[PDB]
Amino acid sequence: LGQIYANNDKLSKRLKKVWKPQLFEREFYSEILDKKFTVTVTMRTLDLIDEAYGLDFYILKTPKEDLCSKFGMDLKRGMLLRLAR
Amino acid sequence: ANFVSWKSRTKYTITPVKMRKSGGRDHTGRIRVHGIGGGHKQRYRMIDFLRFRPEETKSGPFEEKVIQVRYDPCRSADIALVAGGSRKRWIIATENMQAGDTILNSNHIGRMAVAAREGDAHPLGALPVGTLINNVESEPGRGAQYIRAAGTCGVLLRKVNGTAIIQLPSKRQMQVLETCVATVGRVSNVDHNKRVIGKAGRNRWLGKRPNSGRWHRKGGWAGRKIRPLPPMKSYVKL
Amino acid sequence: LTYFSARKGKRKTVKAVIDRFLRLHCGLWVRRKAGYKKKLWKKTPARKKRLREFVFCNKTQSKLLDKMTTSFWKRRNWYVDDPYQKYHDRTNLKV
Amino acid sequence: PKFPAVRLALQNFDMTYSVQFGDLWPSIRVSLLSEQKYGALVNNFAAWDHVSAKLEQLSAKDFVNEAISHWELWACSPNLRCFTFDRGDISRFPPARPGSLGVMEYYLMDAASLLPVLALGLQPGDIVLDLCAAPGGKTLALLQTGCCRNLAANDLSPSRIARLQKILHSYVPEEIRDGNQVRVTSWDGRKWGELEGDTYDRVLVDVPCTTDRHSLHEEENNIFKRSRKKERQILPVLQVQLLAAGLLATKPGGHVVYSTCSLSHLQNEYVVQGAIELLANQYSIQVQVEDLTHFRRVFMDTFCFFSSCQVGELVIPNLMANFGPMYFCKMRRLT
RNA sequence: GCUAAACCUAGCCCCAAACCCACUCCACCUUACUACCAAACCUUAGCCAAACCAUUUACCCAAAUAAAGUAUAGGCGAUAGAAAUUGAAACCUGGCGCAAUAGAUAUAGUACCGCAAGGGAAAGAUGAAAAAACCAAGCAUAAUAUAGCAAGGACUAACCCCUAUACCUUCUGCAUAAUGAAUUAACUAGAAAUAACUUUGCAAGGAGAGCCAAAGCUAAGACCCCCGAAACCAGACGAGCUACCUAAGAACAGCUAAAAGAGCACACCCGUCUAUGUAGCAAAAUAGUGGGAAGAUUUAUAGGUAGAGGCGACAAACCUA
RNA sequence: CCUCCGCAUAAGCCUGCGUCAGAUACACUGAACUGACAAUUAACAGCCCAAUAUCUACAAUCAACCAACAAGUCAUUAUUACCCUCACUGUCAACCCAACACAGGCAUGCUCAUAAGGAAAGGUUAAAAAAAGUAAAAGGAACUCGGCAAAUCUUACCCCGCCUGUUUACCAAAAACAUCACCUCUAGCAUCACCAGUAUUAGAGGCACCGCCUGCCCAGUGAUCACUUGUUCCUUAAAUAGGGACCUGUAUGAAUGGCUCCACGAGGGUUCAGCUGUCUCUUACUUUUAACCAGUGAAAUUGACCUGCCCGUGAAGAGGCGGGCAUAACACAGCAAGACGAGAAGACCCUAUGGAGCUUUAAUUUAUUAAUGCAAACACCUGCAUUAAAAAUUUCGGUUGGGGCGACCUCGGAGCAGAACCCAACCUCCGAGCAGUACAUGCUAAGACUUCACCAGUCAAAGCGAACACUCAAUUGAUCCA
Ligand SMILES: C[S@@+](CC[C@H](N)C(=O)[O-])C[C@H]1O[C@@H](n2cnc3c(N)ncnc32)[C@H](O)[C@@H]1O
Ligand SMILES: [Mg+2]
Ligand SMILES: [Mg+2]
Ligand SMILES: [Mg+2]
Ligand SMILES: [Mg+2]
Ligand SMILES: [Mg+2]
Ligand SMILES: [Mg+2]
Ligand SMILES: [Mg+2]
Ligand SMILES: [Mg+2]
Ligand SMILES: [Mg+2]
Ligand SMILES: [Mg+2]
Ligand SMILES: [Mg+2]
Ligand SMILES: [Mg+2]
Ligand SMILES: [Mg+2]
Ligand SMILES: [Mg+2]
Ligand SMILES: [Mg+2]
Ligand SMILES: [Mg+2]
Ligand SMILES: [Mg+2]
Ligand SMILES: [Mg+2]
Ligand SMILES: [Mg+2]
Ligand SMILES: [Mg+2]
Ligand SMILES: [Mg+2]
Ligand SMILES: [Mg+2]
Ligand SMILES: [Mg+2]
Ligand SMILES: [Mg+2]
Ligand SMILES: [Mg+2]
Ligand SMILES: [Mg+2]
Ligand SMILES: [Mg+2]
Ligand SMILES: [Mg+2]
Ligand SMILES: [Mg+2]
Ligand SMILES: [Mg+2]
Ligand SMILES: [Mg+2]
Ligand SMILES: [Mg+2]
Ligand SMILES: [Mg+2]
Ligand SMILES: [Mg+2]
Ligand SMILES: [Mg+2]
Ligand SMILES: [Mg+2]
Ligand SMILES: [Mg+2]
Ligand SMILES: [Mg+2]
Ligand SMILES: [Mg+2]
Ligand SMILES: [Mg+2]
Ligand SMILES: [Mg+2]
Ligand SMILES: [Mg+2]
Ligand SMILES: [Mg+2]
Ligand SMILES: [Mg+2]
Ligand SMILES: [Mg+2]
Ligand SMILES: [Mg+2]
Ligand SMILES: [Mg+2]
Ligand SMILES: [Mg+2]
Ligand SMILES: [Mg+2]
Ligand SMILES: [Mg+2]
Repeated sequence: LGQIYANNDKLSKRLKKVWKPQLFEREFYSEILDKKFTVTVTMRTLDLIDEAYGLDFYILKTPKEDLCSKFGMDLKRGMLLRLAR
Repeated sequence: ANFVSWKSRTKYTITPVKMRKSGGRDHTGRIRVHGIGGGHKQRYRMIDFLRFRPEETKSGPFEEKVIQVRYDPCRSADIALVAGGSRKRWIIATENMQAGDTILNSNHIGRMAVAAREGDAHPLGALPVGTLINNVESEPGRGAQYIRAAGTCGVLLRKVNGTAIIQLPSKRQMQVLETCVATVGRVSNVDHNKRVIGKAGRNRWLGKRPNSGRWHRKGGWAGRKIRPLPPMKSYVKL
Repeated sequence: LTYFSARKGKRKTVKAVIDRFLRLHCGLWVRRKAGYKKKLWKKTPARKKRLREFVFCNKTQSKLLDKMTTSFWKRRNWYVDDPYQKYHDRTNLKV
Repeated sequence: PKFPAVRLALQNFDMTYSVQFGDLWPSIRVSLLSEQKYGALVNNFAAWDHVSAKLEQLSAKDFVNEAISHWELWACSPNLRCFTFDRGDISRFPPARPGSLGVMEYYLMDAASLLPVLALGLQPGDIVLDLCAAPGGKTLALLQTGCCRNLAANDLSPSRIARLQKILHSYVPEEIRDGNQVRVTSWDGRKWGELEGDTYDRVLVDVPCTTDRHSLHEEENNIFKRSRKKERQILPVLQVQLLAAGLLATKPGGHVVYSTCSLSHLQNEYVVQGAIELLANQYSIQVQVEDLTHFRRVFMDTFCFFSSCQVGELVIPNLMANFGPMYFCKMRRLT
């Protein structure tokens, strides 16, 4: 949520502007939990998953401030408990 | 707001159902449609627009007897109570439909085109080309939506390959599958258009509120002026 | 100008004055002639020379500029190679 | 502008010229609104021979040269060369340049404008007057002949006479424009009679007109402006005064030409008739109008003429030969 | 001599310090204070300044100071504005604060006003014990006697005589014009800098780090008002009046009529014209006369539509005078 | 003597004229004021109901004829489950909404004039003016803007609007709006409006019943048909002008304009006859008011006043100033000539770099919506761009009666300061927004002038370098920014 100048010039009108991410429903498999989940993701998180080498690695490695998902934290707790027990 | 639609009935019945007037308002409570409010109280009679509806534990063509042909407040056309087996239902009456008349509903498409009697409902495939039809469905087993106003008749123009071109009363052609069912003939209450309201009071009874007193300049806009043409406007006579 | 800042509660300098004028420590202000870069093709060499000058300001102008600048701009500066170094002090001035 | 001045000109012309010209008016109307055909008058002080060859390459023909040939099947002003394209050709001359000598090769101007100059039968060593010289064109053509011993250029507006100075400098060398050789004045032309009488062999009078061609196109300082409506009304009166003033300055036996740019018989025929009447009564001087039937006949090839004028000759614009309107009347002072 | 006047202390203000509140029982989200049944996160805008306005126009964010109103930013205008770096001493129970028109609005968020959100007062004074003098205005004591801004010069003597065009403020200037004042008491309106000047201290140095300095530096003294719009924006509160609608209701005598958004005409609804009334009975009424009075009628109850909006048989109508 | 009110219910209010005892907007030492005490008793009314399926075409109108249209206000069954009873709450009044014990507002039943409920006159007198009535000789609209009011109860028209209806609550009830009928535009469709609808429909609009007139840019002649023409291609460098195809499944045109006409109207105008105090021309009586007596007791207003007349002065205008004149002092009742009489609310003109509503072809936008294209993604969503709709923010310079059409705003010259400089607004005239010649139209520097400020603008000795700081009255534009 921000402002913009009309034609990229400060002398023009200032307008409210909202940039929204592109959303996709995708299916992911957790081998730690042995379950498939349908989740709303962006391309960023798909790239993050790819570089982490899997969803499980992505969830476990990524701290809370980067994940920015309650479900992500719940997944993390699930996986940590599986590994602990 | 606190608006709840009166259309709550889940089970079909021939009993007139108490209906609530909207006044042209929404669920929100604001007006969406002007010139609606407060006519004579009305009761809704549920209409089975699916003419080929075989009874429970029954299939194939069935026949019905017309019990009565009756005025309906909710629509321009007359309605008919029709009985078959142990079921009574309301349907849209044709131009020439009387009490004691027997009407047939079939799903049978004939290789040889069957003779089209006024009361009967047939698939468009069965019906000959050029027959006046009514109560048509866009999709097979959807239900009648298209020719159901008083004295309205569609024409089956042509039948190609499992498809049929019909002429809607607005002279617009429509593509329909041959399996779709239509009722033969013209709808009841011909010369409904010929009726004379006579006084302002009658429209008020029909639930039509008077038009706004505000004067509007024109229904259509003014043509937008292109860049070189402006000098050609506003010429003053001398 | 801002007599008292909201943040510090201090007098503020008008930055327009700094962009256009030089203060000599003796109290004089130096300026360029207006329109010295403008339409030189239509101007006489004498006029062009008059325009390409660094000129002093009125008493009234100096007083205005003093008020529009803080004390920082009025301090003695010992710049390493200052072209206006000699002009900072007045000599043989009687009243 | 809330109401264009050019629209008033159209309204004014339609009501008066339609009845004046009849079926001819449509043809004139379309020609007036269309683009003006131009003639190139070669500067004699420049390389006349080289320019003539150059313009001949552009498939332009010297009409006046052809006119001189058919003249002898008085004499016209010599040393005048104007190239114009053939009938039905829309070709434009390239913009003029300075020459080797430092004077411009040719002047682009209305060919019909030369006819008053040609009508005036200029002879060597003639003292000549132009009451309304500015902005130029005609007065330039006077100098081109080289028959002018003393030329006087006059115009009420010093703004327009300044433009003449620029034209004179560009085209005519300083040698030719010596002391009293070419005299330029910014004084009133009406009071010219009392200034000097019986001075000039030949006088060219080009009164202010409605400027039919110019009024239809150019909005700025239009005569048909409501602010200038009073000027239009007093214009027929003013025209007579100037023509009379020119006649006073003329020596007896001398010839004047009255040139007007308008189609209006009010500003063409009645002015000439009025001037004669005024001069015959007030000053008791007789003027004889010289017939230009021979003159019109010679120039039929290039210019179409309106053959209904009692006095003078009116050149009407045609879409074939889009030359601006020119009414020239030649007359001699008997006494 | 009446009305009155007078009073000192309830309490409050700013600090400092210290991190606050929270069940007798019973009742209380339904119409709160009623024993007992099938769903929150979401850029503030605008006034204002720029002498218009349209980009822009300080507003806490982790504790002094100094760097510094510097670098920077900005219709490079109005104005906005850092950081690196430096560096911070710790004793609560005090007051050159107010004393009933002050100090809290407060004796109290009460009375009262408003449908609601909301607005919001006033005032008390004995003495150790109540089981003990005079003074504002207004008047009265005590009405008045030719003549005149109300007085002054006077005079034996109040008046008589002579002299004298109320006060404030405004308009280019003028008052006598216009503005403001019934009168009394209380309350009610000039806030700060640079630079200069004056008086000290020290002096090529001054200053209790920073800053200035070609007699300057340090310190002190000494200059910058009050009341008033129509507006604009944000968040609430309003359809118990009224506009329209929804749900389920009610009312309409009598007479003529082939029988009706018919006629006469009650009740009922409205408000044509006149008169009365005009601080009224009434912030729109009364009396007469009128228009309609089975209907596009009138009306009770409950519900709905909300201001960048609603609603409208468009009158810019109505949306709590 | 009045009753256009009453009694009850609903709604609202909440102890608000019961008893006892006290002090004390006419008053009773009594009040509805203060304190204490007492009271409205359920049958009326409120407060209801086990579940799951399932049933319910046929108004009402004395419901019978007859006639409809706007199509309507009340119905169950099958199976399971089920045994305890009369609880709780409203019940008063002279009452509510209007700041009041307010000529107002206020639903229903019964009474349609009362069986119920009330009192217009504090006492007097009989002035004026004012208000409401009654009666009036002779005349009968002569009154007046107008038959307004009153009396009498009336005809024939004209204009406007078809009509009933609606509108500015609180100055406009109308010719305005709506309205049947007609016409135009838009839409081929389901589960929250339109609509449980479907082109004889629905929405957005125009006009205003009916009735009568008003209707072609469909390709031209010639004898449905040939042929140039219109439209598209190709040849042609490309054209001119030639080669080929089509115009033959149909078209109607006006949200166009006029014209009478029946009924109707608190519409605007005219008129017949009567009629009446409207008037000639006013009078008499009654009531209210009034004035006086007794009680209670406001408001606007007020610089102070010991508050006269005539003439003059103050650009008009004086109670108060000047010159004359007048003049014991005090009530009460009339009056409206003056006190630019008093209170708001106006209307007119002007001003503000003060607002707001409306409109657009004002400027700045497209944040929003809709569509499109390109990316992403494998139709939706997201990002970017474009196009429209819908709005949003902001403004509307100065001179010229005021308004329309015009003119003007900067610089130079003249009338124009007779003679240093400056200075004649407004007006009456003229002109300027260049141009030409150099190409040292290079550099630098004493001293000066100056359009009354500033900013700008002007002249110039000497010197360096060259050579042997141009003409012209104006001929012009700061900062920022690029
Ligand atoms: C139509 S122009 C002449 C055309 C010109 N000779 C040409 O050919 O281009 C007339 C001129 O006469 C001038 N003029 C008008 N009145 C005048 C008078 N009284 N005395 C002199 N010249 C006058 C006008 O100002 C104008 O420039
Ligand atoms: Mg319906
Ligand atoms: Mg309308
Ligand atoms: Mg501002
Ligand atoms: Mg207090
Ligand atoms: Mg207080
Ligand atoms: Mg006293
Ligand atoms: Mg005296
Ligand atoms: Mg006053
Ligand atoms: Mg409501
Ligand atoms: Mg309501
Ligand atoms: Mg209803
Ligand atoms: Mg009746
Ligand atoms: Mg009726
Ligand atoms: Mg009636
Ligand atoms: Mg209404
Ligand atoms: Mg209107
Ligand atoms: Mg209006
Ligand atoms: Mg209000
Ligand atoms: Mg009591
Ligand atoms: Mg009971
Ligand atoms: Mg009684
Ligand atoms: Mg009484
Ligand atoms: Mg009395
Ligand atoms: Mg009387
Ligand atoms: Mg009488
Ligand atoms: Mg009369
Ligand atoms: Mg009469
Ligand atoms: Mg009279
Ligand atoms: Mg009357
Ligand atoms: Mg009488
Ligand atoms: Mg009507
Ligand atoms: Mg009616
Ligand atoms: Mg009516
Ligand atoms: Mg009304
Ligand atoms: Mg009104
Ligand atoms: Mg009215
Ligand atoms: Mg109308
Ligand atoms: Mg009426
Ligand atoms: Mg009295
Ligand atoms: Mg009394
Ligand atoms: Mg008072
Ligand atoms: Mg007087
Ligand atoms: Mg006097
Ligand atoms: Mg009196
Ligand atoms: Mg006075
Ligand atoms: Mg403004
Ligand atoms: Mg503003
Ligand atoms: Mg000066
Ligand atoms: Mg001046
Ligand atoms: Mg020299």
